[PDB]
Amino acid sequence: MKTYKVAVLAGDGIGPLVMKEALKILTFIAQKYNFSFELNEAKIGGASIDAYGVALSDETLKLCEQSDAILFGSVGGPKWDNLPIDQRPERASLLPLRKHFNLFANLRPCKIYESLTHASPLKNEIIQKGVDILCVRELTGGIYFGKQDLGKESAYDTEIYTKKEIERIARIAFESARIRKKKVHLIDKANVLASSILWREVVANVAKDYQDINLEYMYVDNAAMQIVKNPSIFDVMLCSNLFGDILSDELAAINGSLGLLSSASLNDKGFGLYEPAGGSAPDIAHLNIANPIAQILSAALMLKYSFKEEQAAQDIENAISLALAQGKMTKDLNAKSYLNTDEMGDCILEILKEN
Amino acid sequence: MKTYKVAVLAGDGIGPLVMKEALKILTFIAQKYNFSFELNEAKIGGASIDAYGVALSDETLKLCEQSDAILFGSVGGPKWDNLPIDQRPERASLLPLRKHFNLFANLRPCKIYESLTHASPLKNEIIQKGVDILCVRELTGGIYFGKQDLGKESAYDTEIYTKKEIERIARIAFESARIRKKKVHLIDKANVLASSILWREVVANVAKDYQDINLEYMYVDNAAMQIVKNPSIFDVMLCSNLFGDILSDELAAINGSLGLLSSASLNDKGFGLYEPAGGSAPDIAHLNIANPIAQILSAALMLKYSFKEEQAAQDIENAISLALAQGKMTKDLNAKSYLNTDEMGDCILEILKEN
Repeated sequence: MKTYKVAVLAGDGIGPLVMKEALKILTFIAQKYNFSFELNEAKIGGASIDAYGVALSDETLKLCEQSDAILFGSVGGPKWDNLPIDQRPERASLLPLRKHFNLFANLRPCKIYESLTHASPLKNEIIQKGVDILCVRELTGGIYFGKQDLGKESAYDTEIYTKKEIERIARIAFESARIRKKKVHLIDKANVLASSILWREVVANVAKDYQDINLEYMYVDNAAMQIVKNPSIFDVMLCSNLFGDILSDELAAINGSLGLLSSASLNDKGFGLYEPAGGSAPDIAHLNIANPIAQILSAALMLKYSFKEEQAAQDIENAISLALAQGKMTKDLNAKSYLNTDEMGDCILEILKEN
Repeated sequence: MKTYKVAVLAGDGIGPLVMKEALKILTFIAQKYNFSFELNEAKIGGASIDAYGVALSDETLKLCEQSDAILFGSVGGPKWDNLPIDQRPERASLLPLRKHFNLFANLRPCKIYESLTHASPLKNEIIQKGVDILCVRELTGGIYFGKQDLGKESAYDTEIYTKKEIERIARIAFESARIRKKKVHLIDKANVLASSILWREVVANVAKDYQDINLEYMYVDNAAMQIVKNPSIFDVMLCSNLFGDILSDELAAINGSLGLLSSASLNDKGFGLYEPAGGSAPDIAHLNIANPIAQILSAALMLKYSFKEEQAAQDIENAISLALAQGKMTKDLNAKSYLNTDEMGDCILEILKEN
């Protein structure tokens, strides 16, 4: 009986709330496909600062190194916002976990359920053409980490990429498109940036190994228009760290349902950190209304990309698809009639049992 | 009788078509407020390549240096796309005119007429909160012009800004907000970029001279969400070259009516290049349906920012406001019933005479 070790870092605010549902779902589907989890809980972020004085402790970091994946909640809150900037929960948890496990690829899905057309800020006619996009963002390179300097009269940052960096994120994009609708858009600014011309060179060469995939190119400025005017053309969108950061946020916006958005941050060895894309939501941390679907979908991405448990993952995604299409939703999705956090989780679990 | 010298560079495709209307409007309002134009036509872009072998000639550059403003159409087209990249009409016309007259400030309005709510890709409810935004983009600095290198295995570009660069674009933003709704958002990425931290420093210090103005800060990624979810909060948005480039395009997209969008590119001495924000539109260059309003609005911006003819400008903007609200529109605005390019111009001119 194969056992998967998960480091569960629920974090702050709604984190521990939504996590409870994700673990309920994981424990069930584990048992249904006859594998087991060792779900190992540790403090991260605000909770860790209150306990150990640091957002990320050595004991938590060691647990992560001993695990196969990190299932991650949300970190941050007003209690901890008077700390110096570099010690705040968000900054001091995630950046070091990414560097330390070499999490260079960030995968952000944007698939708008037919049920939730109305929640998008785009007119329904644009959304009805069908929106199912995977943003693949290079996560540890580029301008955020290049040589920088802050002067009294002059300051600079450097957008630097190596071939190796570009290749490894490009492959994950091509691998993804191969089992989706066979299309990658590379988003860059190749009309003016040297780094972008390299991107094109290295990605055109990776594309030669993937004859099933149609590779297209689009400047970041045109992409920003396109995500609003006609997002149905995208399948997989491959972006640098900065352009992906900007455009995954725009995607989150046209999607409409923040509580549904998931995220995977992966290395090249099957290891990943999986989390809701939305933050800690302190406004509602004291209530029982947080949408747990993001976190649950994150757990499904975990199942796929780290444990190669594709049926388990697909069950969980189907069950959320069905629950929504039956009108069973949390407050952020339907203001007038809604389930509480634990009822939604229970609804999903109920749905999974019938199969 | 004061005379204003204009260099008219109509360019390619629909350029010379829409320009004809703008000159009809300019000649009239000139005469109504008892000043005169010397409207001096020269070739730029495709037309200039066909005539002189270069997109920008010395004779055209000299005309521009002898003028008070450049009224500019659109450049580019498929005929000229087999030229080496650096010689193509767009690249070889505008970048050198900007460098040469030090056009560091790009002003792009995004004001959605009540008439044209429907044309926006955002749901009407979001647009009805009222969208009236001026994007002020630094135009000659930043990563597009910093130190760069293209290697076999490694490539880089440098986002560099000086205090002087930041101050001069910040002032134009503050001056603009002072006669609008008293709000500037600085858009940056100050959580990770040194250049962005300078931006904040220099702009907070410029803001001290403008106690009427509320200065707010927002990261470029949040702005991209905000332009889709709730664009009504923006008044003046101040951006670096790259962030402004991306976000002016997103604004153009939520606006919905490309043929209405204008652009001013200014130095600190009252000199500017004024143009429709949209390109040369080769698909329709051979027809009589191009929307001339962008170009006409560009001429109004010219009147304001270069000639301090505010009443003249306001007449022209009012006349377009009224024409649209009376349903008088070109094809791109109303597919079923529409005016031709010259009727639209005539309609606008007709409207101006009544006042």
